[PDB]
Amino acid sequence: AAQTNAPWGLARISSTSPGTSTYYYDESAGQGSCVYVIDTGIEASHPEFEGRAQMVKTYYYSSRDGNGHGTHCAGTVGSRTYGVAKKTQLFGVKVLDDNGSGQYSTIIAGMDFVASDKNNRNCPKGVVASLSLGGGYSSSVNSAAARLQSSGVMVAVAAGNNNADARNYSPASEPSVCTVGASDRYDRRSSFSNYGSVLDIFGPGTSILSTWIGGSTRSISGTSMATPHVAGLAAYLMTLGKTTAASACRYIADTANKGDLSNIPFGTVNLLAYNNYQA
Repeated sequence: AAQTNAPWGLARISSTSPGTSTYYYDESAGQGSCVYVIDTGIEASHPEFEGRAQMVKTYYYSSRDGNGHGTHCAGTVGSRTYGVAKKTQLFGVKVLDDNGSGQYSTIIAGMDFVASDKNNRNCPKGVVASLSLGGGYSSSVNSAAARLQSSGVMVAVAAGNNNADARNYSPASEPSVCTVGASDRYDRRSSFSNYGSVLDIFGPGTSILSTWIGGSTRSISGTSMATPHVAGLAAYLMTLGKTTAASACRYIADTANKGDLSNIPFGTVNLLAYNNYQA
């Protein structure tokens, strides 16, 4: 399948080269997979979600996304126009308040929730969780992410936006999850992206167009925008049967575009998420 005039990051994930504008992907499109977006919520009513999104949990007075961040991230996973996996099911877990903030104990509860809740959902092609969030190092937060991954969920987490080594941030620093850095449309490391040995992969993160609250769209930047590219890619590849939740980070790294990014510090992988789709 080909989507013309796609956001640059979608085109990038299906290309061996920067500078193109059409996204190519197998029409299965993540059907039968599920992606949890653990964030500020999801505006499931947005026409871009086509009924495939729903809120499943909140720790606040509403399940609505009063911020936009979680809606944007969910859009990059699975919206019709802005998403990688255009037929996946999206499940929102609101662990962050409408200012984008949340306590670690709430974040941990939300990860444990997903590990159980997937047993209440139909996801025959597998389960992914996208965590576009983080703070300072916490062994408890890392352990929650490790348990979620161990339970059979492909956990993708943002590296962070400190232009620093991700070892000092959680859940970025958890070894067993997929830690995602950001790149720009010219194949540069995004200026804010964290780096380090703990990174597994980069994805598009500078100037990413996606859904926003109020039925709208906007372009924003962050490792929070790179993460859902990778989460959606995982869901897509799991529907294709190419990999599994336990192995998908490794598979994505094995099949990535290698050595194409600039300003990658020595000792950080130079790997850009790539679907290897051949029409």
